[PDB]
Amino acid sequence: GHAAGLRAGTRYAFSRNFREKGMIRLSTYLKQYKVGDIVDIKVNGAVQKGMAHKVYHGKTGVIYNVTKSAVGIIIYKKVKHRYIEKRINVRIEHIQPSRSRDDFLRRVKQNAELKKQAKAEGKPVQLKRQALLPREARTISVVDNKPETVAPVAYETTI
Amino acid sequence: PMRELRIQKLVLNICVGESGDRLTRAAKVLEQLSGQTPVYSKARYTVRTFGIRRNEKISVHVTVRGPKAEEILERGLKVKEYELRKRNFSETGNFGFGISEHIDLGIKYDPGIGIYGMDFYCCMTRPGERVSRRRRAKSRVGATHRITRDDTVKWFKSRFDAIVR
Amino acid sequence: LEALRRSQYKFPGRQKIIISKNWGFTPLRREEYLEKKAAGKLLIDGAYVQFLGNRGSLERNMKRFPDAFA
Amino acid sequence: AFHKLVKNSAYYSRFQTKYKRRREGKTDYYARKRLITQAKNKYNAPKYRLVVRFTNRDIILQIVSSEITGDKVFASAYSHELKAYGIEHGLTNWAAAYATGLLLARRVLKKLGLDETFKGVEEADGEYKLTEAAETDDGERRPFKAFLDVGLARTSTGARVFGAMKGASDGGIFIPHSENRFPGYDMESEELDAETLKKYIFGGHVAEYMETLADDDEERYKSQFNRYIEDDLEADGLEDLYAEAHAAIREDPFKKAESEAPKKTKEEWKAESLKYKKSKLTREQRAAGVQERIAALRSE
RNA sequence: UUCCUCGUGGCCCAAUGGUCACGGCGUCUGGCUACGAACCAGAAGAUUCCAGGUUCAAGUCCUGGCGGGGAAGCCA
RNA sequence: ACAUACGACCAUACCCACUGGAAAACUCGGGAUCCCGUCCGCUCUCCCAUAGAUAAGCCAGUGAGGGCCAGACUAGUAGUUGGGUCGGUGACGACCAGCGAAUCCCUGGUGUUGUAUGUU
RNA sequence: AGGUGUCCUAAGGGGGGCUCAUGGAGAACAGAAAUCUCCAGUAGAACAAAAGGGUAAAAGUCCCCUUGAUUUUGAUUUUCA
RNA sequence: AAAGCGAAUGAUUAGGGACCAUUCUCAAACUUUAAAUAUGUAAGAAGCCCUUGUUAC
Ligand SMILES: [Mg+2]
Ligand SMILES: [Mg+2]
Ligand SMILES: [Mg+2]
Ligand SMILES: [Mg+2]
Ligand SMILES: [Mg+2]
Ligand SMILES: [Mg+2]
Ligand SMILES: [Mg+2]
Ligand SMILES: [Mg+2]
Repeated sequence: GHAAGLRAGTRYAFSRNFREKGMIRLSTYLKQYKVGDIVDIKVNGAVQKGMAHKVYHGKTGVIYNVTKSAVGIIIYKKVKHRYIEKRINVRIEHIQPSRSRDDFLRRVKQNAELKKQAKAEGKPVQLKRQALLPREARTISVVDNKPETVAPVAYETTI
Repeated sequence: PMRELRIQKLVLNICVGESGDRLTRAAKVLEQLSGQTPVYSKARYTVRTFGIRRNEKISVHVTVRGPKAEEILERGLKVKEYELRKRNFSETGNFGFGISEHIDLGIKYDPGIGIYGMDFYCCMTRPGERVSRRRRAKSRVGATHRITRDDTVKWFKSRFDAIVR
Repeated sequence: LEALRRSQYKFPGRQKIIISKNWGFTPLRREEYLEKKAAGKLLIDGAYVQFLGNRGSLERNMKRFPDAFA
Repeated sequence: AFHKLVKNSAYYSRFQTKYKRRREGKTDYYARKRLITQAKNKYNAPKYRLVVRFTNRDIILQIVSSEITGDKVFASAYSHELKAYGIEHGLTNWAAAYATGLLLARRVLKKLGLDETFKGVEEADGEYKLTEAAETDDGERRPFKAFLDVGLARTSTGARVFGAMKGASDGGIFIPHSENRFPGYDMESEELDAETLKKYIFGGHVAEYMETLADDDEERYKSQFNRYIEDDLEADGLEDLYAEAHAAIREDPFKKAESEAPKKTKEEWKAESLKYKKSKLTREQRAAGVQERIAALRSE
């Protein structure tokens, strides 16, 4: 609109939480990123060098280039009627590995273990995840707890 | 054990009105009295009623430690006739007083370096204070190791053999 | 009740007049207020009252509510 | 007219504590984040720090690598370990730092298996020398590289911190280096006085102080250096004492030898520790004490 | 309503952000005169319209309010 | 298990007050020639490790301590997505299919852990 | 509801030491405001200039040294076709 | 959105004890908290495991 520069509307997005501002934990610098990793961008306002625009804050992408203290990220930006490849140079201070990819990577390793174990044992196993299924028949015992009869309560109390 | 009061330091302050020959002379009397090079103090901000400007040299002071600090203190109390108001003792264990006519301390009077007054302030501690001044693992002195007003006045009476009221 | 009935004619819309089950401006039922008063869990401090809790300095609580511990 | 409480309870509620090592005043996280930061295109290549700490009565030298879950100690060397090599006095002087640095450097290469490849400066002469790549059959082999970490110690000319750093470089460990802070370096004229430097290496500066004390104040010499004269080690016996101290480290870096009787295991003092440990009260223990305190003050 | 301008000793006015400040009249004291004017010697007198902000410092620079003045309010 | 050096999470770890701390370590400590830096050997720097001390730092325990952390209640409440030719003059509200908080009072807890070197 | 068409050889760059606004207590002139000392003090100060983020062994303040405010063209981001 | 002010900032009512402990009511340009709806990415053969090869990084 009237003012359309960078950092416009980032009063809360680029700030820091109430009691965790000040010094930046050093575990961020000790994480190691390879090409092909999937990372989440979360701009830290305490470091004003090498930020990413507010559109990419909270987005996720694939690392494509690794340089000294920053990495390149390929992010698909929706621009009206199409998506556009966007290559973002963002410092390792503004990113973190995505746990969704890690959860997938523990699953792909696990699927190999069950398939290897099943083939050696000699029975087939299911690898695909299955959504929640309708409940089967079950019997409920009332030997300890019996049903409690509850009825709607009167308006009674005005306050 | 190690709970003996000592004269941690003694600061002699001379706050003349302005900067110039008068302040330079105040440096000479402080240097002659203490034997150390003094340091000038600049003004925090300008005020019209007081006739001072911002970043203007106003006062001059030295810090004296050790036996030389002890002998200056007794000379000052000699001028005060070994008399101090009980108000002169701060609750943090520190105390101090002020004198006029610095000649009374034994300095030879000379025209050209006229009459100057001084403030004598004494810092009292115990042999454990380094834990708050060292660069590494700086911390705070314990509550029971802190020097109160009642302790320093008792030390002052029993050691300098003076009178406080 | 008649005082509030006259006053509500000066306001737009509908206003209701209701009797509060609480004791005065305190947010306690009349039965509860009597129980706290008998137990000494109340401190008359001006136009209002203060209550006794299980948290805080023991001496301060027992000094402010001497009757609640006798 | 009357001031208010600065603390009250909102100050505590909104108070954000510093990092624990910062509150304890032991770590400089501003310098630590620069010492410990590897280029991202050097994916898994540790940055080794030469940690040099000077406690009272001791010197601690460590080769430390950084990990997400903490720090790893590659090797260590303590000044109190020099007693096996014959260093009984001045365990925290400048020369003891040089020997400890030499001892750590030999231990690192032996752990790496590079002791026969890099030997550095075999005989210390106080010369500004950088550990260069060794020439072997395969060609050049770059020396092991570590960085100095002074912590909160001041980096002034002649400090003992650079004494350990000098001792490590002479051992065979490459350390980024400069002579501006060695003893005998003149700031006005940028030259390094080698004779002054090798004087400090072999405990020389202590010798003239013992010499000057003997001439001027016999009583002060007695008080300061009573242990020296008791063990019959004169001024001229210092530079020779450090001579075989360096040689003994070169030949054997893991010499335990000296011990104080009796030897011991770990378990039975853990039982000793638990015997001296106090325990917190329980809910009913806390509740009972409150009831007792109420009764005492009510009757009072 | 809009735009612009001004507010300083009892009166009328001028003013270089760096000393609460100027000029004339007016007021006060002494002298000359029998006395008063005129005349000659000297003194005192300002919450710089008000409330905020910048700067080390505001009458001066910025905002708002108060009082006053000027200019525009047209085609139907 | 305890101590020390370097740490990780960065208050369950912080702030105030009281009490106690076997071994070792940490610390306070003694001196100012050289290196070094100050108005001042206060800090920093260097030398001593003999003398003295757990007084302080440090650790531990205590406090119906302040705070912090977690739970319960608040509450299926406030709010909100979709629906009706639903109610009401309206402001708004109920219902159908779903999602679903946050205070005040109340209760419990008061660091966990890694590498390396040692400890009676 | 406000701002810009400027200002800075430092108010740019590196390194080191220190902690700020404020409050309490105390010292000759000295008082509500001069300078000195101690204690507390999570930023309530400062960072050229509007406002918003950010910063405490600093990004603030003082000291030391400098000109990376240089050369070569590329890749990427925001407004965007 | 809601909520909060015996929590920071700002606004605000009343009494009480010597500033302190309370009390009523608020915030588009306040906030310790914090939804619903919408929103980014992943759910593999261009993948995974073992041995080994190339390089001037
Ligand atoms: Mg945020
Ligand atoms: Mg920049
Ligand atoms: Mg540093
Ligand atoms: Mg700095
Ligand atoms: Mg709302
Ligand atoms: Mg809330
Ligand atoms: Mg409020
Ligand atoms: Mg989703």
